[PDB]
Amino acid sequence: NQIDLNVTCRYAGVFHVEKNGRYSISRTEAADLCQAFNSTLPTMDQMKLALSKGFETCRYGFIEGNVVIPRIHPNAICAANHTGVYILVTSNTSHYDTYCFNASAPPEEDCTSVTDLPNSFDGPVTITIVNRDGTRYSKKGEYRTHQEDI
Ligand SMILES: NCCCN1CCc2ccccc2C1
Repeated sequence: NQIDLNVTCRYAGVFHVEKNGRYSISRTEAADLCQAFNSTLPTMDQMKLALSKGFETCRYGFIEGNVVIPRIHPNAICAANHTGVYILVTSNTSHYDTYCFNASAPPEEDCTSVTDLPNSFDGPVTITIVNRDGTRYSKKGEYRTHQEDI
């Protein structure tokens, strides 16, 4: 009963979260996950500012209203060489990664580690925050509030 949450640097408060290293988060679970980080799904404007500060990924994730990939450098296999906040238009499927926005983060690039899930609630899941440098913080808890997600 274990969940790995892979987290990135924050850029103007925005970061990327991947559950168990594969696209596996519903829109409802994404909201709950950011909430556990005392964060919200970013708005498009928040994501655009994060991009301008140096945020890019190669993964689809939820923001408020859309599923996107922020791109700085054109790469053929990441949003098909697009740059900017690339918006997913056509897909059959409902599960992706998520982005989250923490208003308390630093204004620009913050590539320090994440060492807590400050707003998770009581629960039986071993939840592990995994940073890109491999540093880990684990706690027993839960964040999912929708039955269909568990
Ligand atoms: N599915 C591709 C995953 C790529 N990510 C990139 C971001 C990241 C952050 C923390 C731990 C692992 C990882 C691996």
